[PDB]
Order: sequence, then structure tokens, then C-alpha cells
Amino acid sequence: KALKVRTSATFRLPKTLKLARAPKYASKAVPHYNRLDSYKVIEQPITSETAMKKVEDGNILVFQVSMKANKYQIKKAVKELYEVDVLKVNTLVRPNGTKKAYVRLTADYDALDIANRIGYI
Amino acid sequence: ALIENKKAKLVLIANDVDPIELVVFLPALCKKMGVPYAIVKGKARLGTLVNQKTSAVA
Amino acid sequence: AAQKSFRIKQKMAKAKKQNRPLPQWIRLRTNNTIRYNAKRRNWRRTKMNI
Amino acid sequence: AGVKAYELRTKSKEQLASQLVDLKKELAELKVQKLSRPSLPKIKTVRKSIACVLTVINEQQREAVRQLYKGKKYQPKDLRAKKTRALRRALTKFEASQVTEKQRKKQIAFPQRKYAIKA
Amino acid sequence: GAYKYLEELQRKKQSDVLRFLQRVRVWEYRQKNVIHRAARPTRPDKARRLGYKAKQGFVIYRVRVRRGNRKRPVPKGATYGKPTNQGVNELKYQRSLRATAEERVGRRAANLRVLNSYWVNQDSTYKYFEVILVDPQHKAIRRDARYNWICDPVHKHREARGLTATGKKSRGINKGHKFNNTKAGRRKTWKRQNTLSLWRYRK
RNA sequence: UUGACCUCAAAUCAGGUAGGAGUACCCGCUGAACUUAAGCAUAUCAAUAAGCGGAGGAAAAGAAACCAACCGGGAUUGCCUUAGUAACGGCGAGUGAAGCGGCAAAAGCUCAAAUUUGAAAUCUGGUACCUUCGGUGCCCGAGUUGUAAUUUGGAGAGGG
RNA sequence: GAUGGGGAAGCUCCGUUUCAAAGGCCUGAUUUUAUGCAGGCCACCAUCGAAAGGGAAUCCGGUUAAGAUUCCGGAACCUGG
Ligand SMILES: [Mg+2]
Ligand SMILES: [Mg+2]
Ligand SMILES: [Mg+2]
Ligand SMILES: [Mg+2]
Ligand SMILES: [Mg+2]
Ligand SMILES: [Mg+2]
Ligand SMILES: [Mg+2]
Ligand SMILES: [Mg+2]
Ligand SMILES: [Mg+2]
Ligand SMILES: [Mg+2]
Ligand SMILES: [Mg+2]
Ligand SMILES: [Mg+2]
Ligand SMILES: [Mg+2]
Ligand SMILES: [Mg+2]
Ligand SMILES: [Mg+2]
Ligand SMILES: [Mg+2]
Ligand SMILES: [Mg+2]
Ligand SMILES: [Mg+2]
Ligand SMILES: [Mg+2]
Ligand SMILES: [Mg+2]
Ligand SMILES: [Mg+2]
Ligand SMILES: [Mg+2]
Ligand SMILES: [Mg+2]
Ligand SMILES: [Mg+2]
Ligand SMILES: [Mg+2]
Ligand SMILES: [Mg+2]
Ligand SMILES: [Mg+2]
Ligand SMILES: [Mg+2]
Ligand SMILES: [Mg+2]
Ligand SMILES: [Mg+2]
Ligand SMILES: [Mg+2]
Ligand SMILES: [Mg+2]
Ligand SMILES: [Mg+2]
Ligand SMILES: [Mg+2]
Ligand SMILES: [Mg+2]
Ligand SMILES: [Mg+2]
Ligand SMILES: [Mg+2]
Ligand SMILES: [Mg+2]
Ligand SMILES: [Mg+2]
Ligand SMILES: [Mg+2]
Ligand SMILES: [Mg+2]
Ligand SMILES: [Mg+2]
Ligand SMILES: [Mg+2]
Ligand SMILES: [Mg+2]
Ligand SMILES: [Mg+2]
Ligand SMILES: [Mg+2]
Ligand SMILES: [Mg+2]
Ligand SMILES: [Mg+2]
Ligand SMILES: [Mg+2]
Ligand SMILES: [Mg+2]
Ligand SMILES: [Mg+2]
Ligand SMILES: [Mg+2]
Ligand SMILES: [Mg+2]
Ligand SMILES: [Mg+2]
Ligand SMILES: [Mg+2]
Ligand SMILES: [Mg+2]
Repeated sequence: KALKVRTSATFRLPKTLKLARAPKYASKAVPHYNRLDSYKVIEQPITSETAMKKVEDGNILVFQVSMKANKYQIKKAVKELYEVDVLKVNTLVRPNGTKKAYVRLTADYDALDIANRIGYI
Repeated sequence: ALIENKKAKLVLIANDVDPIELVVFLPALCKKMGVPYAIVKGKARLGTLVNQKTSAVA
Repeated sequence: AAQKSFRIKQKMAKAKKQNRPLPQWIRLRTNNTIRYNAKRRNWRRTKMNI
Repeated sequence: AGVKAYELRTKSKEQLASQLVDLKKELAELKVQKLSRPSLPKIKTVRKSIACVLTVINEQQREAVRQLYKGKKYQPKDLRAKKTRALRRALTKFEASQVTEKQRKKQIAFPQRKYAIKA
Repeated sequence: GAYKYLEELQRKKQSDVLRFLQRVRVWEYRQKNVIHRAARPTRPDKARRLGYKAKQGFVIYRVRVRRGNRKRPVPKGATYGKPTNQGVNELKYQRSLRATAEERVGRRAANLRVLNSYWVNQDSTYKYFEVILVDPQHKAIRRDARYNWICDPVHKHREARGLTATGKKSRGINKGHKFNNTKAGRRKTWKRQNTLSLWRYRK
């Protein structure tokens, strides 16, 4: 018979039960594959007269990398395609559109031994 | 249609109807036609004997 | 200039790769009416207007 | 050389995935050799081969989805027959053949009879 | 049916009973929004003879329009022209306010089609209309061949082209010698009588 | 204490729809002035340009609250013609239809207002199954403030 | 400069907290279990807006044909877990 006591002078929206999605059909019905593969992060080795001086002397393995890749996706792509640990990942956007990647390897892993192993020197 | 043919015995009228123009002429029809009419509270207890929701007359 | 956004720098790459002459094998093709590059842009005369 | 499309439909999802990894090592070794020699036309006949493997895999995945939505309503939108927007927001052939029950009695009793003038 | 009794009761608008319901409803509808959903028709006799069926899809909206003339939107009453068109305040808006009431509920509910409308109540500041709308994508309307014509795409936004009961009235589409200026369309009968037709073999 | 109704909300709840583009043609709103009147203000340009809203392959109109005054005609649209006439206009400049007749084309109709009352007979959705641009069965709901059948003025209904 | 709203035939205008039911953080409960619920609290009420305002934290030496407090060598700091 008695009503509910209200200690506050403001009526607000009551918390209701919000249901989760139980859809009748998938939105696109196909799980799309990896848009940026491990073979799509790295795309071209850079062989200039200055990039080869960083391989032999500075222990810097220079790659050309796509525009949709950060420093995270370059480090896990060298460790997967080569099994070579990476200390730092250094990126710059080239003035002609693409992105240059300076990857310095560890002291235990030499950069000249991986250069002639894959084919560019 | 049953009041005009003198076929009604007991007519119930619900006061809960918000479109009141549906129900103002029902005591007027039962007065001239000699039909005894009753006014009951709530159209909700009229839908319990008929298994509906709105059962304004019976 | 020298402290810019990516969208302004993005059009500089297209503007740099178009500042070049015709390839040497173009003029030798069958039925070509192209004699020179008429869209050569110079930074001194015609500014790109971003 | 290049791969052929009819010889890729007889392989499983594991075998087409294992073929696709080996084809990306083909670009990873020949883009290294692209800067050594001035002309390499061998890279063109393998980037169309990866476009053929990615078509057969995308064909086998969509046909696997079409066999479990077969025979029931509410199929996904890209699997639906599109054919335009304007006819999808239109009356179907069953709903346009819906004649009312009053006109149905008139069509049975008095249809459009045939007649001719000969004699 | 009892709707014949509602037909004669509605005609006595200045009666003692319809002056009480006029004042309660003009206050209730003014405290609500301009365009809001009406979950039940308040005049079940008028809507039914306009095409209301109590099923899923027929939706009643209640709409409010301002009252009065159309002031010209020129800045500070400046015309910059001939003194014939110099007037500002006394322009009187060649469409009906019943048709403007149908148009404002069309932009808010673009997935429904305006069938008809009717007056319910008014005061010195507003006019109140209950506008009936039909949902075409509902399956009871796609079936039930009494109302399958509204799904045809030539009936998109009938309130904006003048195809309703107040649209054909404001356009003035009737039969008669008085309706010679517009009988099948004013801008169509204007071009049939000023087109200089030059034939092939010219008379 | 518990079960309903009415009204109003909340949702990355179940699945459906518009919004933009084009815009020659078409349906409305809104709307000028230069020019003409040998000036100019009514008029004219013009119920036009521009602006704005909304459709289709056509749109729109459409089966009379019609035209007629006759021995009457008989939805609408298009053309020939009526006619550059009736009429409008500082009757100043200018503006200006419609009925009939000939022809192209011709196709008509249905909703409420009635008691199914000896039986909401009607419909959406969910689910299972299948000859699945759909049907049957089942379970909730919409609905008696009225969903099918019957008739809608040319008729027609209730009885014999 | 959206939204709730209020104008406007309309393109859109006003307002931005105003006649709005406008929201999210700590912890406990579980040992079929995943995150529903008991609280105790809190009503703040979009978002954009100054590479010279406010604003966490790096230095020195060496190095390139052209790069730096960004690379190298050495030595520090800050934030988050
Ligand atoms: Mg950087
Ligand atoms: Mg700078
Ligand atoms: Mg200069
Ligand atoms: Mg210049
Ligand atoms: Mg500029
Ligand atoms: Mg589409
Ligand atoms: Mg669709
Ligand atoms: Mg009267
Ligand atoms: Mg409803
Ligand atoms: Mg002026
Ligand atoms: Mg003007
Ligand atoms: Mg008032
Ligand atoms: Mg029509
Ligand atoms: Mg005229
Ligand atoms: Mg017209
Ligand atoms: Mg002419
Ligand atoms: Mg003329
Ligand atoms: Mg001719
Ligand atoms: Mg001549
Ligand atoms: Mg949802
Ligand atoms: Mg549009
Ligand atoms: Mg337009
Ligand atoms: Mg017009
Ligand atoms: Mg005008
Ligand atoms: Mg001119
Ligand atoms: Mg003049
Ligand atoms: Mg002159
Ligand atoms: Mg002059
Ligand atoms: Mg004038
Ligand atoms: Mg003139
Ligand atoms: Mg005029
Ligand atoms: Mg225009
Ligand atoms: Mg089209
Ligand atoms: Mg058509
Ligand atoms: Mg045609
Ligand atoms: Mg008729
Ligand atoms: Mg006769
Ligand atoms: Mg005729
Ligand atoms: Mg004359
Ligand atoms: Mg003149
Ligand atoms: Mg004259
Ligand atoms: Mg005129
Ligand atoms: Mg004739
Ligand atoms: Mg027909
Ligand atoms: Mg009926
Ligand atoms: Mg604003
Ligand atoms: Mg700022
Ligand atoms: Mg900011
Ligand atoms: Mg700053
Ligand atoms: Mg600063
Ligand atoms: Mg230094
Ligand atoms: Mg250098
Ligand atoms: Mg320098
Ligand atoms: Mg360092
Ligand atoms: Mg150290
Ligand atoms: Mg720490």
C-alpha cells in the first residue's frame, strides 16, 4: 500500500537489462585473411651506396616497409622470417611515397652474414 | 446493434476509456430502449472474463 | 614548411614523381602523337598551390 | 609458367595455404634479384599466380558458407542476389500476384472471353 | 456500427460536451512535443473512413503547426522592386496547413508513407492534426491487396507532391468550368496553351 | 504480497527502411527585375529565370458534387479546330480560355456507414519440415476502441 | 559546433545545458561460470579550438657528398605494467 521512499530529489533513468547480440546471420560471412602479412610488411631490400655502408659497419639492416606498418610489426617480421633478434626499429617516410626502415640487429647476430645469405650484397 | 433490437439483458460500461466519445451515448441508448445498464470500474477486469486486453463493453 | 602534416607531404610524392621527362621508348611506339611532356612543373615558375 | 586454375580446386585448405606461402617466398627472393639485373620479366608470371591462388581459396571459403545457409532464411547480405537496389525495394512476384478475394470471384465468373466476327 | 453515433456527436463541436474535451486536449497536446507518436487514434470514426485498419503497420502521428500568415523572409521588410510586391506581412501561403502538417511528419519518418490527415483541435497559436502513415515494408501491407499500391515507388513522399486529400485540394484538381486554370495540373495546362506548334506541312 | 491494463522509455536487442547522386522530361512551393507601355506607379515581362522539396520510364490526370439547355452528351490525356473569338486591360500597351465537332488512344473500379454473434472465421513474427521469388504444422503476439466474408450508389442487402 | 528541444514551405536557423528518464569508477559476491547481480558511492552532463599559452622526462663527444639533442659510443631521466 505504501510507496517507495526517495532520499534524492532527482528522478533518473532506471538501469535496465541490455541484451547482447544474437544475430541471425553473419555481417560478411567470411573471416577475412591478414590484411598485412609478414611478406607484406617487408617488400624490398634497399641497396644504395649508403645503405650498404650501414650493413657492413653500423650493423643496421635496412629494409623498405609499407606505409601501414609501425615499429611493432617490423620487429616481429624480422624475428619470424629470419629468426634474428632486433634491438631497435627506426622508420622514416621517404619523400617519394614509401617508408624506409632502419633495423639494427643484436651484437650476437651479424648483418653481413644475413646479407649474402638471402642474395643482395 | 443488440440494444436497438431489444436483445440486451445487462450492459456493462467501462469508465476507463480515454477516447470518451466512444462511450458517452451508451447510457442514452439504454434509457430509451428499456435496457438496464451498469457502469463498472476498469476495462482490465472486463478483459479477464473474455481473455482480451480492452473489453470496454459487455 | 619543415613542420608539416602527412596530407601535405603525401601530395609532394606525386608531385616529385611527375617532374621527369618522357621515357625514351615512348616515341618509338606505333601511332604516337605525343612529342613532349606538357605537364612539366617547375618550382620557380608554376607553383602547385598545394 | 604460372599455376592453372583447374588444378587448384582439387586441393584442400591446408594444401592451398602451403602453396601460398611458397609463392610469397618466390617474390621475396626475386625482388632481391630485381635490383641486380636491369630487366626481370619473370616476376610478372608469379604475381598473377598468387592472384589465382587467392581466388580459389576465396571460392572454396564462400562455397562452404553457402552450404550451411542453404535451405533456410536470413542469408548474409553479400551472399544475397543484388541485381539492383530498386527492385529489392519492390513487390515480389508472389506479392504482386495477390489479387483480392472480391476480384477473384469476378475473374472466375467472367474472364476475358475470346470472340470473332466471321458469320 | 456505433460509428454513426460518433459521426453526429463529432459534428456538434460547439456543444457542451465537445467544449470540455477541446480544452483538455489542447493542454495535453501542448505539453508534449511538436511531432510525437500517437499510440491510439482519438477519433476512430474519422480515421477508419480515411483508411485506418487496426493491424501492424498503420501508425498515427500527432503533429503541431504554427498559426497565421507567412511573413516574407526578406531582410527588414526591404523588397527592392516594384511596389506591387512590396508587401511583407499579408502573404498568405498558397498551401494548406493540413498539407504542411503532412510534410513535417514525412521528413521525420521517411520509412513510412503519408496516407491522409485530419483536424482534431486548435487554438490561437497552434493547430493539431492526427496524420495517418502506412509502413510499406511491413508484410501485412505488402500482402492484403487492399493496400498493396503504397509499396509502388511512384508513391514516394505523396505529401510533398500534392497527391493526398489536402494536396489535390490545394492544387485545385477538380472537374468543372471553374477549374479551367488547373484541371490536370497548372504548369501542364500552361505549357499546352503557349506552345507554338509548327507542323511539318504548315497550315 | 502477486497478477493485468493504459501511457511513456531503454538497449552495439531480432530484421527492415530513407538520407545522397542525376535532374532533359515531370509534381508542388517560393519568386524577381531588365525589357514593353516611346516617361512611369496598375499592367507587361510572368503565375517565367534563380532558389527549394519529391518521383518514375513516363509522371500527372482519371471513372463526374461534369458538359449542357439540346431529339441531350458521358473518365482522363494528345492533336486539328473553336480562336487569336467570348472576356480581361491608365479597355492604354497588351493579355486571353472553354463547351460542341473530327481523330489518336480507350479499361475500369473498391474502402467506411450493416450482427460472423450458433462460435476473429483475420494477420505479423518465432520454430520444425518441405516440390522453399512458397506452403503446412506448432508456439507467442497484434486485434473486439473491429481483423476476414458481404455491399459501396451503375447498385445492393435482409425474407419469401 | 552536434544531441534533447524550439523555428522555418525549405535550403537550414536559434540554443549548447538550456521546460531531457541523456551517465561510469572502486570493491564485494563466484569455486556447475561467466561476469549477471547486493550495495556503498558519484550527476560531472558532446566535441573542436593557439607547432609563440598550459603541458611527463637527455645530455656530451664523435660521425655523412648532403642527416641529428633523432645515428654511433658513453652517461641519465620519465611514464605505464
Ligand atoms: Mg619518426
Ligand atoms: Mg617546419
Ligand atoms: Mg616568386
Ligand atoms: Mg605565379
Ligand atoms: Mg595554399
Ligand atoms: Mg543496393
Ligand atoms: Mg534489401
Ligand atoms: Mg452540425
Ligand atoms: Mg500497434
Ligand atoms: Mg530593388
Ligand atoms: Mg524583389
Ligand atoms: Mg497557446
Ligand atoms: Mg492518382
Ligand atoms: Mg486560364
Ligand atoms: Mg500543371
Ligand atoms: Mg501562343
Ligand atoms: Mg497566350
Ligand atoms: Mg506537318
Ligand atoms: Mg503560309
Ligand atoms: Mg540490433
Ligand atoms: Mg533526393
Ligand atoms: Mg528539382
Ligand atoms: Mg507551380
Ligand atoms: Mg509572382
Ligand atoms: Mg528580353
Ligand atoms: Mg519603358
Ligand atoms: Mg524607350
Ligand atoms: Mg526608362
Ligand atoms: Mg507591373
Ligand atoms: Mg508585353
Ligand atoms: Mg502574372
Ligand atoms: Mg528554376
Ligand atoms: Mg530510375
Ligand atoms: Mg509505371
Ligand atoms: Mg507511352
Ligand atoms: Mg462513381
Ligand atoms: Mg435525345
Ligand atoms: Mg469527356
Ligand atoms: Mg478578340
Ligand atoms: Mg505598352
Ligand atoms: Mg491590343
Ligand atoms: Mg497572364
Ligand atoms: Mg467527339
Ligand atoms: Mg481494372
Ligand atoms: Mg470491409
Ligand atoms: Mg548551431
Ligand atoms: Mg586552444
Ligand atoms: Mg584539442
Ligand atoms: Mg602547444
Ligand atoms: Mg608551448
Ligand atoms: Mg656534437
Ligand atoms: Mg648518412
Ligand atoms: Mg645541416
Ligand atoms: Mg644512444
Ligand atoms: Mg650504457
Ligand atoms: Mg615503475
